[PDB]
Amino acid sequence: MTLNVGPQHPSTHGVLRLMVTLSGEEVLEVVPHIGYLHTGFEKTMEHRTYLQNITYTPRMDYLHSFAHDLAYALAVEKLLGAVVPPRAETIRVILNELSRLASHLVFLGTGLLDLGALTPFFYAFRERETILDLFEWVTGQRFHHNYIRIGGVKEDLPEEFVPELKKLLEVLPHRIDEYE
Amino acid sequence: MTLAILAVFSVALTLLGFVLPPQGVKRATLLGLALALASLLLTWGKPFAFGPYAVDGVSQVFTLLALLGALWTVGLVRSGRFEFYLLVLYAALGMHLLASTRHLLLMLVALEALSLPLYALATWRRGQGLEAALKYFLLGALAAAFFLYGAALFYGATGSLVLGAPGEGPLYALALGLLLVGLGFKAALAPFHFWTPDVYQGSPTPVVLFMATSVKAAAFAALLRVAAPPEALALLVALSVVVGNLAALAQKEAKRLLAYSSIAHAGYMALALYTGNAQALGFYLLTYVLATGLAFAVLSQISPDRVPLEALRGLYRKDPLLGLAFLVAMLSLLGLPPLAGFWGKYLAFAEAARAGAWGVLVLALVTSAVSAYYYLGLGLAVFARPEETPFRPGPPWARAAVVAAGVLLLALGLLPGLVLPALAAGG
Amino acid sequence: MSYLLTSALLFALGVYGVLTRRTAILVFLSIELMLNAANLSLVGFARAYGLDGQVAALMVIAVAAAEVAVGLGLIVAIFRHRESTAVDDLSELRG
Amino acid sequence: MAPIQEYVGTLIYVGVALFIGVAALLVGALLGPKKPGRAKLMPYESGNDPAGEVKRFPVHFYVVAMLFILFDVEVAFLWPYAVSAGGLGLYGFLGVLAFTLLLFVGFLYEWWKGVMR
Amino acid sequence: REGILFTTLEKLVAWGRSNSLWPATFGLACCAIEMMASTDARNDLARFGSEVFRASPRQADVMIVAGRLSKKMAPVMRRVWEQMPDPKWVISMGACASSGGMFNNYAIVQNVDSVVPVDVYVPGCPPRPEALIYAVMQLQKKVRGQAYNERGERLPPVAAWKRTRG
Amino acid sequence: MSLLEGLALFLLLLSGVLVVTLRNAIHAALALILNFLVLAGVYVALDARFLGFIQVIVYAGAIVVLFLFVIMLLFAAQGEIGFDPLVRSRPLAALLALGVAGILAAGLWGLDLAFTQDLKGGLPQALGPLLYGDWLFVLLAVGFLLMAATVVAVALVEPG
Amino acid sequence: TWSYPVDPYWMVALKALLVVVGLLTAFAFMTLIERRLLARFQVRMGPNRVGPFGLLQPLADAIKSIFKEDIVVAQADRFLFVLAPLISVVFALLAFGLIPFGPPGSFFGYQPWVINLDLGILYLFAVSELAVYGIFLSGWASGSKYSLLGSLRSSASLISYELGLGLALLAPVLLVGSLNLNDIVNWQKEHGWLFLYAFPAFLVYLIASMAEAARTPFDLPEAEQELVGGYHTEYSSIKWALFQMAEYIHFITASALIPTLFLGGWTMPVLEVPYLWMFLKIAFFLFFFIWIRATWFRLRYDQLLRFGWGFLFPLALLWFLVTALVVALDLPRTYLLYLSALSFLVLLGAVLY
Ligand SMILES: CC(C)(C)c1ccc(CSc2cnn(C(C)(C)C)c(=O)c2Cl)cc1
Ligand code: SF4
Repeated sequence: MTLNVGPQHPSTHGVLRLMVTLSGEEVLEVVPHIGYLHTGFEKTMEHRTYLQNITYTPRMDYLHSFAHDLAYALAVEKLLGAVVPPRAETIRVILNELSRLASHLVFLGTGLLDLGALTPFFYAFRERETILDLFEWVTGQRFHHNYIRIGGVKEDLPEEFVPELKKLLEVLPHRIDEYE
Repeated sequence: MTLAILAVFSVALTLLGFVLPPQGVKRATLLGLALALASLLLTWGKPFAFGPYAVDGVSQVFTLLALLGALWTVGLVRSGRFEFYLLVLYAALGMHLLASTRHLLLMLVALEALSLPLYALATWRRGQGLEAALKYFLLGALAAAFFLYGAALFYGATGSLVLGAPGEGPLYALALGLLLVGLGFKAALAPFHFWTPDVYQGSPTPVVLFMATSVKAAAFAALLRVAAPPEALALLVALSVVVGNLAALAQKEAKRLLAYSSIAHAGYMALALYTGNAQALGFYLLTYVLATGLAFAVLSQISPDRVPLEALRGLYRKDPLLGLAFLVAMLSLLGLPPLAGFWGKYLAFAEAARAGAWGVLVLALVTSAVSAYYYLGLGLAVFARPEETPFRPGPPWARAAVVAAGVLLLALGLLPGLVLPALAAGG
Repeated sequence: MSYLLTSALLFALGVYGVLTRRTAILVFLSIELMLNAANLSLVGFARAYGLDGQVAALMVIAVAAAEVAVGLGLIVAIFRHRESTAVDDLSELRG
Repeated sequence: MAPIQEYVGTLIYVGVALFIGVAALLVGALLGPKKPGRAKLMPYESGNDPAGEVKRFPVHFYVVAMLFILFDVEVAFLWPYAVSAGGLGLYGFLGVLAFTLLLFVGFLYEWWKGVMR
Repeated sequence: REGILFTTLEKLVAWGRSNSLWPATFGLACCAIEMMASTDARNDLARFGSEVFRASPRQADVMIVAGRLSKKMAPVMRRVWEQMPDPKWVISMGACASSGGMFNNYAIVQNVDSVVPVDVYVPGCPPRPEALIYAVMQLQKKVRGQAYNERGERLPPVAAWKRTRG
Repeated sequence: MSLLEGLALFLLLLSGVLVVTLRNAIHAALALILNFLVLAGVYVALDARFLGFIQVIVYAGAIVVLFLFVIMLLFAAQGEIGFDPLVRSRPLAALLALGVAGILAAGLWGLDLAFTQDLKGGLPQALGPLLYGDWLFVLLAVGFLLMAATVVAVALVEPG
Repeated sequence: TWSYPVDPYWMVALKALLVVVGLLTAFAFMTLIERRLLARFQVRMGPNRVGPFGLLQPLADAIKSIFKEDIVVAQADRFLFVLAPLISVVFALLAFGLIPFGPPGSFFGYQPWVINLDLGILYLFAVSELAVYGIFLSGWASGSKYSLLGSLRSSASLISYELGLGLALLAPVLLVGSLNLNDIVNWQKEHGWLFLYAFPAFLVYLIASMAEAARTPFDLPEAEQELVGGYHTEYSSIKWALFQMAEYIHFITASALIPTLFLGGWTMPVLEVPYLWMFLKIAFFLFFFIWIRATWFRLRYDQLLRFGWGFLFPLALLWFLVTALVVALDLPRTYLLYLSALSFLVLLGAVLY
């Protein structure tokens, strides 16, 4: 059965086409087909100033984007030898680990829902909202946040960021241990 | 408790095959068959009934013959699938259940219980084996439909599903016809014989042995209980013997020619159904089963899948004992003195003349004289020059089996007044 | 009596099927019709002669189920890889 | 036993159910835009071949269904013993138990060989 | 028959189609997660009537183009749109679908109205989930026949009724 | 009776005609299921009720379900392919098909029977003791037959 | 039906019609309640919208469902495509009348039930097979083997557990000795709450009904996020509604039958009120089953079939044989209470390791 699990169906997250070579209920071998979202970031980025490309960096891997932001920043800095203040670097690693948490939350919600039951998608994804609120506090954006810069970060943290973050750092260990 | 032995051994071996190597399973099947046979010997003349299950001389003799065929055909099968034995066992029991009752519906259940395992038993995977098995399956299921509507019309003619009921006129005639359809079909009698050549040519040789002995034995065992009219019997015998021998003349292949000969042989057997003597018929089927098992063990040692006439040639040079035994079997199946087949044929003829049907008997005898053509073209070919022929000269198991079969044939031909006294009640 | 004439007519019809149908499975279905007509006749005659034919027809249905299982196994075995199950494609073994 | 009136009520039940179902189908069909298109009537999944050209499906479904015919025949035979028991006594229980054990041996065979196939 | 030809009946069926909007999930890009967040347990598009989510196109009327419509997905989406029942509505979600977005290149359709009749447009990157609810409310009062543009025109209930599809 | 009796008989006969006529395997089998439903109604009308329920559960629920399963695994529905039609077989067989009825009619024509027995419903309540009893041996034989058929089919397919 | 009366035929038609329309409105409002209960399970709250209580969202949904372009797919079978939903719905609605909602006359004059057949469980079983019939038939008719394999999953799994249902239902017949549910209910009145005697069978019935479209094989299957299921993926306006409706009616039929047979189908030792206790137990089974719906995963139809065949059916037949031992020897009924209590303690205490 050369079965075509077509693009986006059935609810195949990450629009993708799969030609399952298959006899029966096993899986002989799946021939993948990708390219359904190629937008040309590697090309469009050649035409934006170094400052602007930070607007192209997060939107590619839209779950853990701060790895993009930080990698691009470091590459350019090393290219021109800029110095990130320790406070800026620390804030960068904080945001990195935080978007890591959000990414893994979304990943496991999508996985659990993918086959089996739907419920635990919410709770974990719930925390994402709280985390997003945190980001909305500092970057003013849910995701695709334009915060990082070549020298460092755009601007400073408000006084209101740390308390919300501590509140979440208090609720998260119990939450994760519950999932586990 | 032969039924008990058979059922218990089969059911136990079913799971035991998971722990037992195929050789051990073969040994155990052999033991069960021999135990049932010995139990029959010790119960000689010991009628034993439970419900509709009724053990009489007919059941006893014919199930003994079936056990003989099963023992022999298992002797050859050495395949490493215990299933190729289990069904054998199963089939055996079914045929016993075929002869041990008068109940028509239980007759049907037994018919299925013996036919279903044989269908799968023809799967050497050889493509022609599958064609033959499919023909067998479809024709058998059709005949089962006929037999079933016969049991229905029987219950219409009488309040019980047991033969021997008083019976009405035309309705009982119609029910009897619908039963005889399936039963003669299973007996390789014309005009229902067409499955026989295809199956005998396509099925593996030892399987054809097993079938052509035990199936026909149990079928005639059940048939004797019927009150078959003389006219329908005349039609069956005339067509069967005529078509069998005539189409047998033109065959170039050993198995198919033997199938047509077996059609003729059932035509000869059906004469006792005129009187239902059931003693002469028991003797006939004893002789026939022995000779057929002999010949088909030979055919197996030649080639299991297919053996042409020329393959039979030169058999004596390859094996003198096998050639002589094949000659003896060909003669006993020709019905010639001083061999037991002649006594069985003569006894059937005596029953027929005692029933007073003349033209059928005369035509049968003339056709039997015609049969000598291929009976000789097989028997005499023993000495011919060996042409291209598959020859794997078997084990001494089947050799001794063939030898004893031929010896029994010739002995009972010379001195039939030994066993025939015990084919009635059995003192 | 109407039921028994119906059984006979259905038997004839299923025979017409078995003879006419080219494919094995439709032949097998016609056989099912034939057997069930026979069981209908048995039920009528059991109503006439005392309820035993009812158990008879029940056992018959069980037998038919067994023979259906085995026939389907065989039909699968021969014509799974092979082309259309039509029995006219198998004529190797001739008289 | 039961009066025939309840069986006529059963047939009436079926007639009412069928009446409502056909009414619902007519309501659904008659009420609609009804502007089908050559692409609208296409089966599924992006151009052709949701499954498209595939070889025959696994025999597993066949094996399960054949198992089911045999074992539902079993249950159909087990019911008459389920109702009429005390009149059958230890003899009836033992007969039905032997029957059950035969078919359960069949099950044990098919299990130790297994059906994943 | 098209939900028309009685002053009360068309109001009634328009009401029903408005609040019974059954979304057809077509997630494309990073718009998709802010789409799903309009269903999470802070902000759920599960009240207005869009709790259940039939991924099938044969069973859902609203097609939410959430993400950039890459060209290799355009014809497929084409048939997917034609594989919807005729009472169907098409919302263009995100900047990349509504407009070309920032990806002004060879790869992306610069406005999805090209291939599919768009009902409602929603700017944003990503559009806040509550903006997605606002867009479905816009579509709601559109399919009720309660929507007017800047020029004063009332808009038809169902876009994709006016195109000679083929 | 006769009002609905003739109707049920026409349904039965026409369904049989269909299952032997139609070239669509699915449609033929489904007409046969209609036949079996009508037949269970007839059985109930013949005071045999349990047997009708079993006819529904066993045949329809189990057997023809698998029939449909097989013809869906192996399409095989339009069997008329690789025809070798043998045109003469279409009329001639019909002749033979009619004959197998006529002689039966001969056995049944001018035949009236004592159809006066009070079965009191063919319920299993009363059918057990005959089934488990006079028929207990037949039931056990049928069970052994079922086991044998299982082993036959299993060893028959058994890819190895 | 020895002891139970008969309403006039026109009253039979009236009662059947009322039962059908009640099942309609009931499954609609139960879809609402399932949504809202799932919401409570997953923090997110339900539709505080179009209602107030949402109880007008179903009407909007139905009104959209009609006029929704009921389409006849090309490359598909003209007849079966449209015909199969009729089977799936009709043979789902019925098999609910037998359930006793009260003693005779407690329907304000005539009859709580519709029909009280002598052989009831066989009727339920037979029409239960026909739901699977309609399901896989619709799966075929689409002409999409994509949905076809899902339809095959449906039929295979539901048929396996459908067989298991018989070995589950055998045991209580031995105690009751009749195949009419009402006699079983009166028995549950006298001796009390049959499941106390046969809890394991109850389980293998209950779990079997979990495979019958309630959830958790959940390889029923639905199209969502897996190999698409049968009976959908090509139907637009009403036929898809007909399939979802029939599946939900099968759900509520099982959720009502389970208290009826094993537990106390109404028949309450307390207040012995005709309808309210039955409705409350139905709703209770609904709450538990929805808990399962939004609480447990799938079983993949492979492990599900292996589990059904190797675990449910041998256990059920063994329990039947034990109950048959006790009934045929007929000396006690207490021995079954003792053995069932032990069996429940086994199936429960084996968990907390
Ligand atoms: C049922 C919901 C609304 C939750 C739903 C809606 C749509 C889809 C399929 S679109 C999709 C989904 N997730 N992803 C990630 C980024 C997680 C891999 C994608 O890339 C795409 Cl493209 C799945 C579920
Ligand atoms: S508008 Fe922004 S969030 Fe939406 S697809 Fe485009 S880049 Fe992603």
